[PDB]
Amino acid sequence: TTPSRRRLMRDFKKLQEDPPAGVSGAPTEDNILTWEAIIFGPQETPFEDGTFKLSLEFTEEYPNKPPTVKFISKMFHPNVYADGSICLDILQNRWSPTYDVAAILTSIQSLLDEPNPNSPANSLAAQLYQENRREYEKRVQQIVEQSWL
Repeated sequence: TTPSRRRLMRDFKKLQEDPPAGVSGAPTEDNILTWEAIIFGPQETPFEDGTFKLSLEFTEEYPNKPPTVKFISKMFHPNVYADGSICLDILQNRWSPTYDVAAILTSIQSLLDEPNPNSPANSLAAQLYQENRREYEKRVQQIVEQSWL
């Protein structure tokens, strides 16, 4: 194996060991460089109940370069793109070789609850999160519903 693979296996061991609440994840049988994870919509939030499927794409540069994360499930969020791509603080400009999958997974879970307004990937979602949070929760409910797909 390469530095990358070994690290990811260690990262898996930890996640396995003591998993964060409502967060799950494991790599795919072919190439440990591709994973599938599950984030449960944090309690007491419009994303509550929904069960989200995500994929993490790693390079052989891990942990030096972070992976890219996408929502497999249908998503509606000020910081999520049309193809499910997540725009996240620690995933870009603020990444640390120290961070691990559990960490990455935990952060996305929180972003759900607290989207950062700074230049949204989905202007419509932002428009509502701001102007009308009434229909915002309305649309998310629609996604929280999709998850069970």
